[PDB]
Amino acid sequence: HMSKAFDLVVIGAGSGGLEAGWNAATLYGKRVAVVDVQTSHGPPFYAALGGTCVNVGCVPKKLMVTGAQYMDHLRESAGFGWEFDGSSVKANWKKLIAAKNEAVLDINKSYEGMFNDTEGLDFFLGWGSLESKNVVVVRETADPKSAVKERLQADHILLATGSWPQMPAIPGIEHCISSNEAFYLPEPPRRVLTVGGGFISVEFAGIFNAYKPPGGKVTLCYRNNLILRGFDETIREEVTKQLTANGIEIMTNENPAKVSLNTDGSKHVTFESGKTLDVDVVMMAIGRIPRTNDLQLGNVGVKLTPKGGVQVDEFSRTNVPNIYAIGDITDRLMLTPVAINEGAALVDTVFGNKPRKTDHTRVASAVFSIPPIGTCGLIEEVAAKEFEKVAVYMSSFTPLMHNISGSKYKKFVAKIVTNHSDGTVLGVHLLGDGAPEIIQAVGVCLRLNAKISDFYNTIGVHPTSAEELCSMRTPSYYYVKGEKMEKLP
Amino acid sequence: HMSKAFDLVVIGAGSGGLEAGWNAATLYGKRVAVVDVQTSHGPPFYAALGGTCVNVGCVPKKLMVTGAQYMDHLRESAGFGWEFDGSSVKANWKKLIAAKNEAVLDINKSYEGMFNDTEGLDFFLGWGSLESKNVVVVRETADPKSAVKERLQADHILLATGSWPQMPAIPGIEHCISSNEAFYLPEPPRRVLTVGGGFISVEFAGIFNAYKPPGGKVTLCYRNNLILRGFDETIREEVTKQLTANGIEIMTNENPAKVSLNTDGSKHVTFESGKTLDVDVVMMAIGRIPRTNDLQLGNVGVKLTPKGGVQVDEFSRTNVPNIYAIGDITDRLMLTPVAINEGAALVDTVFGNKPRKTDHTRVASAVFSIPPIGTCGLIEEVAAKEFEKVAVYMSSFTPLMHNISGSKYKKFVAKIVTNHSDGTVLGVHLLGDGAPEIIQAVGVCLRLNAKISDFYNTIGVHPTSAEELCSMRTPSYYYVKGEKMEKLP
Ligand SMILES: Cc1cc2nc3c(=O)[nH]c(=O)nc-3n(C[C@H](O)[C@H](O)[C@H](O)COP(=O)(O)OP(=O)(O)OC[C@H]3O[C@@H](n4cnc5c(N)ncnc54)[C@H](O)[C@@H]3O)c2cc1C
Ligand SMILES: Cc1cc2nc3c(=O)[nH]c(=O)nc-3n(C[C@H](O)[C@H](O)[C@H](O)COP(=O)(O)OP(=O)(O)OC[C@H]3O[C@@H](n4cnc5c(N)ncnc54)[C@H](O)[C@@H]3O)c2cc1C
Ligand SMILES: O=C([N][C][C]C1=[C][C]=C(F)[C]=[C]1)C1=[C][C]=C([C]N(C(=O)N2[C][C]N([C][C][C]C3=[C][C]=[C][C]=[C]3)([C]C3=[C]C(Cl)=C(Cl)[C]=[C]3)[C][C]2)C2=[C][C]=C(F)[C]=[C]2)O1
Ligand SMILES: O=C([N][C][C]C1=[C][C]=C(F)[C]=[C]1)C1=[C][C]=C([C]N(C(=O)N2[C][C]N([C][C][C]C3=[C][C]=[C][C]=[C]3)([C]C3=[C]C(Cl)=C(Cl)[C]=[C]3)[C][C]2)C2=[C][C]=C(F)[C]=[C]2)O1
Repeated sequence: HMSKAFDLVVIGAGSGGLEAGWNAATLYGKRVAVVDVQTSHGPPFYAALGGTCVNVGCVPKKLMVTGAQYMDHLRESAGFGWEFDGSSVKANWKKLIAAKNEAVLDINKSYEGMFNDTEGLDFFLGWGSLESKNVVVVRETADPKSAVKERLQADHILLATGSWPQMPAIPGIEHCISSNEAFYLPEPPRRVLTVGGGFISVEFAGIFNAYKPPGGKVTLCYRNNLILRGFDETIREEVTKQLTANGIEIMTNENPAKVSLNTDGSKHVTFESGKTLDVDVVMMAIGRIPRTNDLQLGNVGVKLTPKGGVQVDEFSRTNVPNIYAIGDITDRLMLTPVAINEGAALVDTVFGNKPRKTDHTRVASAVFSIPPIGTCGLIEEVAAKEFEKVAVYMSSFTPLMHNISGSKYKKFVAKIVTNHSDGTVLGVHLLGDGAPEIIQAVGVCLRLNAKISDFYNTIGVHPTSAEELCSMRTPSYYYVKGEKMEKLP
Repeated sequence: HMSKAFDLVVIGAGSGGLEAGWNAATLYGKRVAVVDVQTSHGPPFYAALGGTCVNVGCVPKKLMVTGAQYMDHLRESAGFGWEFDGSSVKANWKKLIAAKNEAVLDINKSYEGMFNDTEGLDFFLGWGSLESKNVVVVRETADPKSAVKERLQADHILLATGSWPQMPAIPGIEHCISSNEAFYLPEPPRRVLTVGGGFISVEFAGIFNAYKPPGGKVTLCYRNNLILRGFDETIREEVTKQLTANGIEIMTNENPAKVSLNTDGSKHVTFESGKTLDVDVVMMAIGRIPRTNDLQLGNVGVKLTPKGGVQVDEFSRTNVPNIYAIGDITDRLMLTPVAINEGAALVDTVFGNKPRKTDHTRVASAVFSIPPIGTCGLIEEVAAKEFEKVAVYMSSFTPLMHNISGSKYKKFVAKIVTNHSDGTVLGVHLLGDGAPEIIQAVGVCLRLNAKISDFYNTIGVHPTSAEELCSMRTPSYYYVKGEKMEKLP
């Protein structure tokens, strides 16, 4: 019936909080408490022990995109001489969802095990909030009036509560779902609208498109001209064509104004334009917002940015000296490995006596579109605002295997962006099979300040898509003080 | 006086020959003649315009491995909810061969077009040999007494005739085939013996295993204890295990003593051990030897190594001034990209004022086994004879998608070999889906003298197999003065 005392209390057992907690306890012998709202994935709170990534993010979406790729594989097999009864082919969504659920539960169960087993690393179930500088309260619900399960005394407090889907305030929003519900749909939708131009909308569009019943149709809508803002424009344009080529309708310059129920219970969507669409599911994927609401940060005066994130310095420190924030709650790069790196850096700094800041530049990342994106570093239009002379090396071709497969639309894109003044690689952008696998080691290259000549003097592995990166010596074009041109004056 | 005058005569229109020829003409404005024995692929001379890679190597074999992969994709799809009539599934070899033939013939025609469209680059059909220091004779056939077609006066001669399958001197060797004939088999063989432990025997075993008719069996035999000599030991053991899991019988410590014809037109193999096996096809893949016999190298005194390669210095010069050799004929690294690099280097040296030598260390390479190998730099047993303290970082697991697919045997292997005294990455060895793509940029990393800490300080792309390379911090074991031990002494 007594409070417990820790060196470190972590609110959120996800990618950042688990890295921080494990490292503090096992590398530096600190007493660590980690709080989360649920021990295993799914409703009601979706995220759980292991975080968004394990439960309703990276791990399950990747298993589901892997399942969806078999639609391409089954059709593309025919060109290589594979024969079977095409009329017999069915996509069983319930088996996919059941296989994903057992894989996720197995990870939930192993994290549970690590906590029951490790010296000075304890798990507390419930909703963590800040009572004071040195006390974390664990309550039965997000409501600050719900019953107190524990009070955790903390010399240091880490906020790592991640993010949550954003729902626009439109009439009939209650007829719409987020990515969270999409993971548990009992049946694959015949007709689905995915709202948003980001990786989550694109990734789900691919998944629904493979698993849709026979009469089915996937529509993606986006309020602006071109999906996947922040990615290379050539790649943005090519992914649009390859989604369309695979039967996904892309509605750009369109946004839902309202949703109502038809008498048959299907969703009637009215866009701002006055266009209408009937679907069985409306999935909002317009963005994710920092999960700061439930932490009662007012109790200790932890400052939020204008945009809603916990404000931090380069060492993840809030304005309250012993309170830190890492991961999606800081509203910057929303990636698992960035959250993990921030967690490991924080603990080495606070407990390890070896200060270290996370480098947020030159981070490798992927989109598991079909086919996928792999990217690291600057897109050319950003490079062009910070460097007087920028060169772009571009190779774009239908791979030979896709001339046999019949997916001629599957153009491989490889782009390298440089500072032409010294040849430093600023950015590498890939579209096509293996692009996420190719881009990891490119991340090491950029952290070692690689120049285009470091790439072109490296001997290719043949035959691969990757060898295109080691075969480009003459720019396709330049930017000179922000202006695009084929040649230097 | 028809005879014609050239700066460079290249014998062999292959990987190395065409790089050299193209660069000499388009970069250095030289007069270039290139000789090959055939304009397009296949019987009777197999190699042709484009070289071994284009016609009977890398390109057709990758397309045929892509075909073989579909056997795994169709089975694995079931775990992700794909349902279809398994009984109706058949692999059509003839359709694969015809699709490969059209892809390759398109490349042959494109190279024809390249000669026609390029100034100072001329193609001659026929058999090239050395008449004197500065004359290349082109005859109708490999016979030195056949009709002369051209006599090419040349300031510089490039030997680039590549390699040829080694056939052992055993009774009934004439009832055996090589990789050359494998590319044109009218029917997929029902029982086949691939002879050799190297990458060609392993790749073909996979190809024949996918396309074998019902009741068929692929056997691979190797004269020593463990296949794929020169690859990482862990990967050699695991690929052996994974080939066995996919139904390929691996016969180690076995070597054909003789082959005889059976009355049904099948082959009767007797091993040195006294064991016997009946097969439809015996594919010998025990090695490749330099293609030097038809060149009449005795006419000018070009020196050969004891092994049969054309002896060259670091700049690809023979003992005879103004005569060079690149690619497989030099019997060093038999990889297309290495031949291409040597060709470029040679032309830069001879006709630029840019003396360049090919670095034959830290060349990335692949085996298109199912699943595949990607490797760059030293295996631990070679590292441990050149360095006092070697650390080995090792990661080995079934990827989660293969727990769902049911191919539980598909262990991904990642190994980093370091100079432990200073953390320098010496070698990276990968077995798993994507390994050939993951390894290309690793090639670039080893030219920026990456340390293990440069890998583990790089932020991961999640979820990928590749991120394993950025997640290994602690050696699994070491070699100290050549001797393996789990701990530093
Ligand atoms: C659909 C989807 C796909 C994604 N795909 C990828 C991808 O492929 N690659 C990638 O790198 N990233 C991906 N992401 C992003 C990645 O999931 C996040 O960047 C990462 O999980 C954030 O880690 P974190 O530690 O900040 O928070 P999280 O991992 O979100 O963990 C926060 C935890 O805190 C808990 N929590 C919240 N409030 C409280 C409270 N008051 N008390 C206690 N516990 C609380 C939550 O239950 C959760 O478990 C994806 C995200 C989504 C939604
Ligand atoms: C089955 C197989 C698979 C392979 N897979 C790969 C792989 O995946 N990756 C890789 O990097 N390497 C691979 N290789 C090796 C690769 O093909 C060679 O290393 C490369 O082609 C060698 O280039 P080269 O310029 O030395 O000769 P080649 O490309 O062989 O060119 C030699 C040319 O000379 C011609 N010729 C020969 N004698 C004469 C003469 N007297 N006069 C005129 N012309 C002549 C031939 O017709 C031929 O076109 C593979 C090899 C084989 C056999
Ligand atoms: O498919 C693919 N990819 C993937 C991989 C592979 C391959 C093959 C196979 F079978 C499978 C798979 C492809 C297709 C194509 C290609 C290439 N390319 C490209 O752009 N590239 C370029 C080239 N390279 C470099 C240079 C060299 C030279 C130049 C001139 C003359 C002669 C020579 C080469 C190469 C080649 C090849 Cl094939 C590869 Cl793969 C790589 C590399 C670069 C490239 C191209 C494009 C387009 C066209 F139309 C053509 C072509 O790709
Ligand atoms: O499947 C796969 N692969 C491929 C990719 C993928 C994923 C997912 C999906 F869905 C699909 C696909 C896998 C499985 C598993 C793995 C890994 N691992 C390994 O062994 N590793 C280790 C871990 N990691 C690293 C480290 C970190 C940590 C530690 C401790 C605590 C905490 C943390 C993990 C990670 C990392 C990173 Cl970088 C990120 Cl970003 C995330 C995560 C890894 C390695 C493991 C194994 C086994 C088990 F059971 C589990 C796991 O894999």
